[PDB]
Order: sequence, then C-alpha cells, then structure tokens
Amino acid sequence: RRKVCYYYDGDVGNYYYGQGHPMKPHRIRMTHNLLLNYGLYRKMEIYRPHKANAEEMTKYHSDDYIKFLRSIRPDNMSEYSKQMQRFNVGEDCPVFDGLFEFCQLSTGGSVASAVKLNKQQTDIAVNWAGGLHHAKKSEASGFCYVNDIVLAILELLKYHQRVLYIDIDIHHGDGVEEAFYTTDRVMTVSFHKYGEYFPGTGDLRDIGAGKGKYYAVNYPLRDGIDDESYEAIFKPVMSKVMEMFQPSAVVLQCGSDSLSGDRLGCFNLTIKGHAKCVEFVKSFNLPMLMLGGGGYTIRNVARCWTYETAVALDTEIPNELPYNDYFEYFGPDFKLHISPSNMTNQNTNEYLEKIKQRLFENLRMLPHA
Amino acid sequence: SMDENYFVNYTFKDRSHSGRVAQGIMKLCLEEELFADVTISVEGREFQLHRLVLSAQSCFFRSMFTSNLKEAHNRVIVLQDVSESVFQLLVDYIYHGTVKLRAEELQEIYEVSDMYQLTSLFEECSRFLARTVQVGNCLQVMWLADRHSDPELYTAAKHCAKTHLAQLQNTEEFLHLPHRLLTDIISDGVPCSQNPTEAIEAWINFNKEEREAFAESLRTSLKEIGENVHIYLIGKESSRTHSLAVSLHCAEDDSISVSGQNSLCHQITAACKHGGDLYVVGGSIPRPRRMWKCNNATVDWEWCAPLPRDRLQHTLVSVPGKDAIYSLGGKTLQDTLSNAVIYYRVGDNVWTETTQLEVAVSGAAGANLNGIIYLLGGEENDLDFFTKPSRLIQCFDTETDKCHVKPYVLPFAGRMHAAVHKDLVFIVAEGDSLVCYNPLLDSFTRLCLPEAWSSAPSLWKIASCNGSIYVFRDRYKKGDANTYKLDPATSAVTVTRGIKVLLTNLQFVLA
Amino acid sequence: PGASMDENYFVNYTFKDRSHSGRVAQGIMKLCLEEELFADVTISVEGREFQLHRLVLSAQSCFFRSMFTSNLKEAHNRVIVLQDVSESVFQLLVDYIYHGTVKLRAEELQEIYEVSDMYQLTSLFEECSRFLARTVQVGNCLQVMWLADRHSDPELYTAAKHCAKTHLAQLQNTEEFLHLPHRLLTDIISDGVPCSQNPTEAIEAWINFNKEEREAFAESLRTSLKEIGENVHIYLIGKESSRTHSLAVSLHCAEDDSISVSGQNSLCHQITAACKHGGDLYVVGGSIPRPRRMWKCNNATVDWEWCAPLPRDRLQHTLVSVPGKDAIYSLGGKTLQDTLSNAVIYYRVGDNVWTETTQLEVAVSGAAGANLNGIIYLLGGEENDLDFFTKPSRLIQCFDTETDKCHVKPYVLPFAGRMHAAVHKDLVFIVAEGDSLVCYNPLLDSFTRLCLPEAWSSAPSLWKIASCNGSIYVFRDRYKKGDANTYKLDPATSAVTVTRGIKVLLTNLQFVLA
Amino acid sequence: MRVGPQYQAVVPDFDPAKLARRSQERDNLGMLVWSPNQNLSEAKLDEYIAIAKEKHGYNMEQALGMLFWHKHNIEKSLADLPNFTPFPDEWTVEDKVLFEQAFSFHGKTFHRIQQMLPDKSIASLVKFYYSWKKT
Ligand SMILES: O=P(O)(O)O[C@H]1[C@H](OP(=O)(O)O)[C@@H](OP(=O)(O)O)[C@H](OP(=O)(O)O)[C@@H](OP(=O)(O)O)[C@H]1OP(=O)(O)O
Ligand SMILES: [Zn+2]
Repeated sequence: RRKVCYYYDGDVGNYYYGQGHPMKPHRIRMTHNLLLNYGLYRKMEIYRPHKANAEEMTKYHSDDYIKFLRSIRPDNMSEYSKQMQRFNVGEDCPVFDGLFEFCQLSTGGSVASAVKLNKQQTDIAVNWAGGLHHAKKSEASGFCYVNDIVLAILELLKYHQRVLYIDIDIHHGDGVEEAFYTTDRVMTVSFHKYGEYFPGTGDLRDIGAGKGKYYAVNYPLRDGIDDESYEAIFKPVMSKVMEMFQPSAVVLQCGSDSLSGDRLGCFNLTIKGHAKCVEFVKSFNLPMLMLGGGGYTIRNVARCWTYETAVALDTEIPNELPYNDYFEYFGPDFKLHISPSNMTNQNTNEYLEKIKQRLFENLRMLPHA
Repeated sequence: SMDENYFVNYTFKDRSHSGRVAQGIMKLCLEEELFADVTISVEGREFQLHRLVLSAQSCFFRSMFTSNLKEAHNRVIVLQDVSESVFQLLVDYIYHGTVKLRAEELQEIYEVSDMYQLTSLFEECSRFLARTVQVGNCLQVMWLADRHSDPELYTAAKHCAKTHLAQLQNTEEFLHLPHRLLTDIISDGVPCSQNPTEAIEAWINFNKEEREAFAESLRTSLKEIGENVHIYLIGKESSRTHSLAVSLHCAEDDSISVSGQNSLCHQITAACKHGGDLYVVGGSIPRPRRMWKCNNATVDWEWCAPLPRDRLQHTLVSVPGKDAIYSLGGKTLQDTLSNAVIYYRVGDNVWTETTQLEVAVSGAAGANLNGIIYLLGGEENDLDFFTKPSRLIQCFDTETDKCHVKPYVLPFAGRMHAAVHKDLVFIVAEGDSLVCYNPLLDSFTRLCLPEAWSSAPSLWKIASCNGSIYVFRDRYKKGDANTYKLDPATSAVTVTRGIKVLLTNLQFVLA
Repeated sequence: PGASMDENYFVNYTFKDRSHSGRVAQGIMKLCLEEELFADVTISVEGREFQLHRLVLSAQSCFFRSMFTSNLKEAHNRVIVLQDVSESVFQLLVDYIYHGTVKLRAEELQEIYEVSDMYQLTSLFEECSRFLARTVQVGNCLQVMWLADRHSDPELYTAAKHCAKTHLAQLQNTEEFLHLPHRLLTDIISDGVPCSQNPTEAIEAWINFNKEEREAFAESLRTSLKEIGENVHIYLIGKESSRTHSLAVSLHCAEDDSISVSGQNSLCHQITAACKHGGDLYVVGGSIPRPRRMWKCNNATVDWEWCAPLPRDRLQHTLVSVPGKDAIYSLGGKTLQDTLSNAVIYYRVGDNVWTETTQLEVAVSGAAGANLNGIIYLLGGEENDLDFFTKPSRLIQCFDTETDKCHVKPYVLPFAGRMHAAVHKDLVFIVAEGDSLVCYNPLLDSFTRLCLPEAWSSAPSLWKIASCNGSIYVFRDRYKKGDANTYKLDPATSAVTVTRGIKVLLTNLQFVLA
Repeated sequence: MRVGPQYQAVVPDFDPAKLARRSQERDNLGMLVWSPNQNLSEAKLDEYIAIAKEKHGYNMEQALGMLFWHKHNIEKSLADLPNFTPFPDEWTVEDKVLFEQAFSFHGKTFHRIQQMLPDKSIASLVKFYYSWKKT
C-alpha cells in the first residue's frame, strides 16, 4: 500500500512567541490531538524528530547567523543590539526562550522526513511543525527563523535530479524562491496574492535568472478567491508544470492561512478547496513531502491539517468532532468543516485566463528533459 | 456629430455665452441703471428694476408681471411685506448672485425668499439657520421650519431640541407647542439622561383639562436611546510599549470625565470611531492588517476581518450613511505611496475594493460630509522619487463611487487633523492655525487663536462633541493636561477641567 | 479661495452663487423665445419684423448699446430699420445672441463675418475668422487678403498670406493679382516666397499690367523681395522585404497634385521612432537593448549626423516637433522590462541637451502625437490594466508646453488602439484600424466621422496620414508587388482621388512624417 | 529578487553511480514510537485505550507508546500498566492558584510568571496555560 511517516514532537507545543503574536506554535498540538482521536494514527507511522545540530543548518545559512541564533537569549537581549539590527531579529521575530530548540525541532523534522523519503522507505512524509519558508540566508523574516523548506530540498537533491516545490500559502515563498533562483534543478511554483502584501515580491515577471530562467513560476492572485477558481487555476497549471518539468520528488507547502476567516489572510478558500490541491498532487504517484507553515486562526488550522492528513491516507473521516482534550475550543458548531464567507471574488475570469495563458507561454520555453 | 463638417457646415456652441450675458446684464442694470421698465416701491423707497431679469429669476415675479391686472401694467408697484434693507439685499442677490448674509436678518431673508420663490437663496438661508440653531431658539426654528415646510431645517431643529430636552422643560414655548411637534421630537428618540418622562408629565400638567387624552398616544409613540457623546483617546504611556484606549464622556457643565479605559497588546497604525464602537488597525507592524473592535459596554476587544492590503499611515473614515468604514491612501512598506480605496461593511464583516484615488496621498485627514469623503492634505508623490507636503483637496462621493480632486488648495500643507462640525470641516495644521472649510461655497475662514499656543510648536488634535469643538495637545507635560474648548460663534477659548489621564503621547483623538 | 479673517459662517459671511449665471441665461432665453414676453424694441430688416429686448442686445454687443442710448427720436421710436444685413444672417445673429448657438455654413460665412464685425460680437467674429481661415484656398486667397485687411484681422491675414505665397506661381495669370494693391504685393513677397514660385515673374507681370503707374515701385519691390529655398516634403520611412536596413524616402509634392521622389537614404540600424523638425528629419534608434541613439538627416546633403543620446531607454515612444520653442518632445513609451512609462523629455536643437519635465497622468505607449499651436496631444495608444497587461486606450491627453502642465480630457475617442494623426490647419485628423477617419476639433471639443469609399474595405490594412500645403494625403501601410496606392483626401467634399507619379520599393511603411 | 553567492544555495552535483552508497551509509535520523500492526483488531485496541484512560489515568499518547514497547502485546501492556506511573507535571492546588494569580496580574507574560514560580520552566508554564484556559 501507501506508507506515510508522520513527524511529531511533544515539546514543540510549549514555545510562546509573545503577547498577542499571530504565530502560536501551540496550534500543532491540537492538530496532533485531532489525529489521535480520529483514528488516523492507526494507519500512520509516527516518528519523533531528532534535534538537528548547527552543522546541519550551515548547509544554507551563514555560520555567524546560526551562532547568533544559538547564542541569543532574552536575558542578555541588550548585549546584541548590532546583531539584531543586522540579522532582523526583533519586532518581526521576537526573541523567546527556546528559540534555537524550536528551530532545531523544525529543521530536524524536515531533514529527517527528507532522509526517510530519500531511502524509498516511505512515499508521503508529513511534518506540520516545519514549513517555515520566509527566512533568508542571513536574516530572519516573517516569523520564520531557520528556512527548513530549503534544507529539506537540499537534502532531496542528493538523489533526485529535479525537485518541484509547490506553495499554496497566501504569501509569496520568497525565502525558498530566492534560495533556488539560479538553479534548474528546483522549480518553485507559488500561488499568492500580489499588491501590497508581505513581502511585495513574486511578480508575474519574476522567472529566475541565469540557468534558472523559466524555472521559477509565480501566480499573482487577488482578494477573495473561491474554491472553484482556485481549483480551476491549480489543476491545469500543475498539469503543465508536471508535464514539462517532469520532476522526481514533490515538496508541498500546505499553508493553511489561505482559508476563509483567518486573522491575516484575505482569501476565501474552504477546507475542501484546500484539500483538493493536496489530493490532486498526491494522485501523481511521486515521492511527496508535506509541511505546514502559516495559518493563524488556530481552530481552522487544526481542522485543515487534520483533513490534510486524512486525505493523505485516503481515509474518509466523520464530519462531527469526537471528544478530545480541546473540545471546547471548536465550539459552538462542533463540526470539522468550515463555511465560506460572503467576500466578493476579485479574481475575474479574464484576469485568471490572461495570467494562466502568460504562464503557459513562459512554460513552453522550458527545455525538454 | 457625423453630419457636420468643419469645412462646409457645422454647429457652433459658445461656452462663455452665459457668463458674458450675466456680466453684461449686471453691468447694464447696476452701473448705469439703463433700460428700466418696472418700478417697485418698498417702504417709500423707489426701486427701478427690469421685469425681464426678475421674471427669469423667480416664479412669483413672473406670475405677477404676466397677469392681466392694471397693477402689472402700472409703472409703480408697492410692496408692504418686506423691509427696505431686505429688499435691497434681495435685488443685490438677483442682479449679482453675491449676497452678504447676516444673522440679525436671517429669519427675514428666509421668510421673504420663500415668499418670492428664490430657491438657491432659500436653501442657503436654511443651511445658515441650521448652523445657527442653539438651545435658546430651537422651538422657534421648529415652528418656522414647520410653517415653511422645510424638512432639513426641521430635522436639525428636532435633533437640537431632542438632545437638550431637559433644559427646554421650564420654557413657555415648550408648554405651548402643539401635540404634533412634541410627538415628533419625542418619537425621534430621546437620550436616557434627559428624562423624557418628566417632559411628558410637565406638558400634560400645563393644561390637564384639554390635554389628558394625549397621554396614551405620547407614551405609545415614546422611544428612548442611550449615550454616545464619547470622544475616544488612543495613547501610549511613557513607561509602557502597549496602547491605551480611553473614552471620555462630555457633560452639560462642560466638564470631561473618563468613563472607561482599555489596554491593547498591539501597536496601532490607524483608528476610527463608528457610531459608538472603536475600530483600530495595527499588527506589530511590518504588517498593518489586523483590526479590533471595542464596545464601551463590554470593555473588551473583538477581532474583525483583516485588511485586504497592509499600508502605513492610511486614513480611516467612518461613513454611517452606508454603514461602512473606508481606508484611503497610505504608504506601503516599500515607501511607495498607494492610492487604493477599500471599504469595510460593518454588518457583513467583509471588505471590498472600489475605484482608486486620483492622487496618492499618505497621512491625509479624512472628513465625512453627508456621505462624501474629503481627503485633506497629506504627502504627495514628488516627481523625483521623494514625497512633499501636499495641500490638494480630494472629494470621494460614496454614493457614486467617483473621486475627483478639487482645483482649490489649502492655505497650509503637511500633516493636519480634520473635525466635521455641522456643515463645515475644521482643519488644524502645524503652527497653531485653525481653518474653517465650507465645501459648498468652497471658501476658507481662518479663526483667530490666543497667543498662549505660541509657547511651543506642538501639533493640536481637534474633536467635535455634541455641538462643541475641543482642541487637544499632542504632547502632555507631567501634571499638565490642557484641553481647550472652542466656541466657533465668537472664536472664544475656554480651558476645561476634570481631565487627568497619564497619557504622555496622544496618538489619536476620535470624535 | 483666500482665508478671510472678518468672515465666519456663524455670524456674518458672503454668499456667492455659482449657478446664478447659468440660471439667468437659461431663464432669459426661455422667456425671450419660447414665451416671447417683455418685448421692448422692434427691429425691422427687409420688411420682416423682429421683437428684441434692449437689455440683452446692450449686454452682448457694444454697437447696440451705443445705438439704444442715443438721444435721437429713432432710439425712442418703436420701430428701427436696418438695411445693411440680410434677413437670414440677422436671424442667425439673433439666434446666437439669445440662445448662444448658431449653425455656421460656408455660403453665408463672409456676410456673417462682416456683420459680426459691424455689430462688435467678438466671440462670433473670432469663430468666423477661424472658420474662414480653415476654408481658404488658392482660388480666393486674395479676396480673403482684402477682407482681412479691411477688417483689421491679423490671424486671417497671416493665413491668407501663407496660402497665397505658397501658391504664388498659380496666381501669376489671375486677374485679381494684376489689380492687387502695391502694399499687399509688398507684404506677400516680403514674408518669404519659395524660389520655385518665381516671384520675379510675378513682379514683372504686375508691372507689365500697368507700366505707366507702377514703374516707380519697381526698385522698392525688388529691394524688399525676400526669398527662401524649397522643401515641401513628406518623409516615408520603411523597410524593404529583401533587406534588414530601414530605407527613408523624401517625396516632393508638386503643384499639379503629383508626388515625386526628391531623394532617398538608408540607415543600418532599427529605428523605434521618428519625427520631422523643420526641413530636417530626426530618428531614434539603436540595437537591442540600447535604442537611445539619435540620427539627424539633412535633405540638403543627404547625410546622417550624430546627436545627443536619449536620457533613458524606451520603446514605442511618441516623438513630436514643437517649432515654437525649437524642441523635440518624447512622450510616453515602454521600458525594456515591459512596463508602461509616463516620463516626458524634450530635446533642444540649439543646445543639443535633453531635459526631463513633468510626467503624464496615465502612461501610454505607441499613442499618436499631434502638435497644435504649441499644445501636444496624445491620442489612443495602449494603457496598462488588469493588472500587468495592456489594453487599447482611447484617452486624449493634452500637454501644454508653455506651463509644462498635462491634463486628460473628460471625453474619449470614438475608437481606440494604435492610430496616426496629422494636424491640418486647426484640426487633428486621426486614422485608425477599420478604415475610420475622424476630424477632431479641440476648441469645440467635438468629433466628425468622415465617410470613406468602400475601396478601403478590400483588405483590413492600416493607413497613415500626412499633411502638405493644406492637402491631406493618406497612404497604405502595406504595398503589394507593384501596387502603391496613395489617396489625396479633400475634406470639404470627402472626395478621394488616386494620385500618380510615385514609384516606391517599400513593403512595410513603419512611419510617415509630415 | 536578489542574485549572488551570499543569497542562493549551493546545489550539489548529481552522480548516478553514487546513489546506492550514501543512503545505505546514513542512519535514520529519527526515533520510531509507533508502527501499524495488521494482526490487531480495532475493537481490542479501543478497549485497551479505554481501560488505560479510565482505570490507570494514562493519556492517549502514553498508552500507545507503552503498547508498542511490548510489540503490540495487549495482555502484557495491561499487566505492566499499573507498574509504571505516567509522570505528569506535578501541579498542585497551590501551584494552580499561584499560576491563576500570575495570569491575572501579568497576563500571558510567562517570563514574569516564572519569577513567582521558579521551580516551573517556561515550557511547563506554557503547557499548563493552554490546558488551564479550556475551563
Ligand atoms: O482564541 P480565543 O479564546 O478567542 O482567545 C485568544 C487568546 O486570548 P484569551 O485566551 O486571553 O482570550 C490569545 O491570547 P494567548 O492565548 O496567545 O495569550 C489572543 O492573542 P494575543 O495574546 O496576541 O492578544 C487572541 O486575541 P487577538 O487575536 O486579538 O490577538 C484571543 O482571541 P480573540 O481576539 O478572539 O479574543
Ligand atoms: Zn503565510
């Protein structure tokens, strides 16, 4: 059958970003707690990720930056003002106790999943803890400290000729796209909202440079895209990318901040529309890796990721929520699926058609494998 | 036109013909007093007027001149329902279009222009009367508007008398007013603190014999409402990095006292006060997206839909007419000005995008006026990639969703604060200058200011509350909290007591 | 609006009404015409009786004001007789005075001009002068000379002088030329007559008409004679099928409706824009990705010269020539990164230095640029929308070079896309795809479509338009093998006549300059 | 989009002949805590989970982690369940009252909470706070 390895750690749920900070890593804990109660863990291999040492993290990040990260503590905050100015650690990414432990857990989960997937032991590896994709080579940004998507991809490149990275988070995956902007071995496809949104990159004309020309794909979207439009723009573009690029592994960043009703995201996707993307990607029968990242309405994130892990196992799950430790958090409807909002779709048919045709014209110039 | 050729045959329309005709008529009628053909006598003074322009300007004069009576054919016509000064002012308006309106004779001009069917002057006199209404003559203006069937002025007088119902209790004209007027002012919704029950019982007790039958109808038509003279203050303490939201309640004694105080764990980029609710935007900001709504009763925080785009120093304008909150202009995190306009539906908790602005501004002052949003000042986009202080006026019509920049320019530029009072926009800029902006006539009237403001060049925040204009100081000294009330009728300034809040920095003052 | 200190909106202020003028005008028009009330003075012309109001007449015309205020009994008489003006022209004048619109036409134009000069109606007189300058031809240029000289009108006189001196050779045998006053001949020859017209023959014929009286003026006429050279031209820039080098042809327009080639030149680079300044040709080109080189071609020497490079790289930008300031303007255009540019720069021929000025309201690329008494008009083109792509545009943008201020007209063109415009007299003729020609008047802000024969409908080919000596020539963009169709368009009757004498080995006509 | 050696990643070269050696020489960088067993009925597992949760107080994760220790032996796990106590964070009633006071005073600032509860680590305080907020 299909083997799925799930990487969870019981300590990653005890890290606090700060007072009123949007990113609460505790959302992972009830994501696991839903998994333990739906009975999905019966058909899943559960592993505990090791703590990746600083040597594993230096493959992409500069050594001084990681030395700062492992040396910075809140109790000696004032002693590294120049470092915080240089390394962009501060209001964006607050210093909290266990910062380096959290980074180690995330990157260890991603790298261990990449190694296990790289030995042909398993076909789908699920690591909701990691997925941080905004951190640059030598500076943190967007609540992301250590870029673990790029480390996981670099681990996959040791055996796979071409690795395709698929993004569905509302924001542009600027860290990983920057990391592989001049490489023809990794094709990064990102669906995001353009305009004033963070980080204000990923224009339609950003198609890489050097050897990586036409090997980076960006799909700029607008406010309030619905399930039907998202599916109708995801399926054909993905089909063309897989037909032209012909990858050997897929790394999917199942960002859950594109859902309807987040604290930060302004899309209109429901849980079914979000899981349809993962189901479509999973059907191509490629060594596939799923990571989380993003998502800031915690209950919606837990529901979405429980469904994502349910669709990975091809297991149908009841719509009602069984009693668990966090039952009171999901009230008062007490249902797994979430209804869409009344937001007006600003993605007109002509806009999507023109963008898709432009992307198709760009993809035709990609050399044959 | 397809059938017209500019070399053989075409039509010619002159765009300056109306102005030329008007100027020629004014010059020939006033300067030389030529071609006079009808004589009007008012209080013994003889006016030589032209029947053509009078008949073209007003319907009453046309009707009187076209009649078959001998008086219409008579050279001299007498008028006894007007005075000399008022009729002279009317003739000045008819022949020139420029009239000097004074408060002493506004009632007379309002009555006479209604009699002579001068529509524009009647409308302007109605607006001036609606501005000038106070607690002293609210019921007299009620009577006047009801007599002349003016809905706007009647509504303004009703709003002014309803909110001061307790003070009107011991006046003869309140006891003598008919039942319908009292029913109208009561059914509009009296605030709870005014005690409408006392008003009803006193009105009944004035003449019990002839008025008892209306008790049940008055009680059935009675409707009551609660308190919203709130002025919201958002500030940051010197020793704290979080935000404090203080809501002040204004008393009839002109003392301002704190009714509540809230603390928010996030920085705030913009804020607006919609109805009685306070909305703030701020997200630990390289990310201005989150919004929170505070209700006075709950003393808590409720998160609303995030912004469709994250912009710095945008203007949040509350539009109660459409039940929407508008975000206009603002900088981007890349220091590029943005001209996007987005409005938030309070009922549906859904954002939407509308037509962009003509000129991108950041940090402007937004004022809502009868459903039209004015963007005052800000910072334009200088051609050489930088930004400069701006003075242009932008008008956004929410009903039509069409924006256009006014050809006029403000006396000053830079950052400014706008407070809407009655039918005017009061704008306070740097350098202790106060400007009263009338958008209908599109003219400015600078208000004199006491020399005590010249000690420091600090910015001033302006807020309007229950018909009074309050001017606040942005920077508060330790133990020195000065709030200046302004009387726009006489340009007087009065210091207000009772305010003691440890707000070193007043970020936003909301009316 | 100044901030008045002594005015406040709660005690005392001045109320100024801005709808008063329109209300007064509309009411007075309605009362005076639809109802016909308060008739005061009576005017009789050729037995027809009109009822008019002395107030309106004295308000719009000074002649009527002086006539009505006279102390003579005729002013106080109820009836007044006018014998100089025809009944129909006076009806038109009354219509203009009261309503404000009048249906001008060519049959009554001279009479309306003269009468409006008599009655001191300045606006109608100026419009009639403009419309008479538009319709001037070689057949009545001397009559317009005499009229504008009698009426002391400088603009019409200058236009008639230009038309008459640019066609002096055709006026050699005309009877009016023989009777021309000596002052008019002095002015027509001293303004600068092209040497091809043989002015000396004109002087000889004028003297030979009446030698016994015109002999004394021979020396004065010869001494004051001023001559200039010859360059009636319409540069054609294009590419041949068999060559990758652009070939520029300079055609000479003869007086007998024949266009003859005066010379040709070839350039070894791609050109993205071109303009005609005075008697010289300017092209902007350069190899990809550096199209920022100017090349100046002199027709006298048939040689290329280097000029100041463009300040920034652009594609499909519009080049117009403004002889008032002796400058060449570059408007709009596209960047090498596929982004519409609103930057405007202008080049001074005398100083050979480029300078940047204020930007446009809306950036356009490939829009048509037309010159008009110093005001530069941008028509059509492409505008960017939804959101990174370009859409055919129909906006008209006006660039006033005196104040360096640009605006957007509220109206829009009847069509959109790429278009070619050539200024004619006071009008802008625009030709776009679909065999559509529109005559655009900026003063009255109106368009008139021009009917065109169905011979254009054989193929859906673009057309280029040019102006030469007041004659409109329209060319086909694509030439078939041995087929080079050029039409002379007469806008008075919308007549199209096939011209001859042109041999052109061009396949694609990139640009046509006039 | 920035391009340069200080921004992009160092992509390794692909050697087809080296595929079969590196993987077999690298150890699995993860510890296995559960693996599926196809010979075990779901009803028996549900009964064992219910017994562990009710009779012995074991939570969902610990009972299954212990069951895997005996190689999916339900009888041995049930026999050895009372022998091991599932050590929790020993939060007494006094500790709960003190943490409630700390949350009431300093809010979610766990560093200030740790001042009044020095024996409890920040991670322990954060773990307890999210479980305490359910009520
Ligand atoms: O999910 P909820 O039960 O609605 O409550 C959360 C929770 O606050 P409370 O548990 O005190 O209600 C968050 O706080 P922490 O658990 O992270 O301490 C708080 O976030 P902040 O602490 O960052 O303020 C967030 O509020 P917000 O999203 O406005 O930041 C707030 O949710 P509500 O906004 O719905 O009350
Ligand atoms: Zn995200």
